Amino acid sequence: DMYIERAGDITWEKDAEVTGNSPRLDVALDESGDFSLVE
Amino acid sequence: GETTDGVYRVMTRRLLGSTQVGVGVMQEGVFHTMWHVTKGAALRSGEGRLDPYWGDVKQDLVSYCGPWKLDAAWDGLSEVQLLAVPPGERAKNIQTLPGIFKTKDGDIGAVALDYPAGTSGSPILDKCGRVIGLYGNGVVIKNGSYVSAITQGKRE
Repeated sequence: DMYIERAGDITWEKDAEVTGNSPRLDVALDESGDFSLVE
Repeated sequence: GETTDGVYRVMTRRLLGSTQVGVGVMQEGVFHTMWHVTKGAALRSGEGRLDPYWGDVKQDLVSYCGPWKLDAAWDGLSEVQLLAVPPGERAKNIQTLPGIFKTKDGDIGAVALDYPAGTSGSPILDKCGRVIGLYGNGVVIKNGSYVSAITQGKRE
């Protein structure tokens, strides 16, 4: 039995921690909603 | 039930203790999450019940109480923020410049941030605080790191 609990407001934060790269990937999406890499 | 707009954890008590299986967005009286988090099951909010209204396994999305309401899109140029809600941890904003998933049916923004599976459904926002999609359906690349699509629905 699943239940929900509030965790916060949805807002943009000034001076948030900035990280992560920006990869450009060739991908395929199957009928089950799974992504896979195309090579 | 609580129907105030915002980000919510999706929990279950079926397993050991109380386990966070994902996250979602309440907007305009509709709850939005990824299909793999709930498998389309009904949800509880206090003493109230939220019934599924629309869902699609291939998009990996589901809405409750009404149709999908989120329609903002990544501009393809700017940094966005993941409002990560990890299991047992406070909501925290992470800023990043999305990469891109190139598919035979068009390009989709993607974020290269790695959180536990129970973070699925956390919203990705633009600089106006609009939800441009949900985090949690993606791929594992060469180096073993996770990259999520920015998954967005269609507002009828």
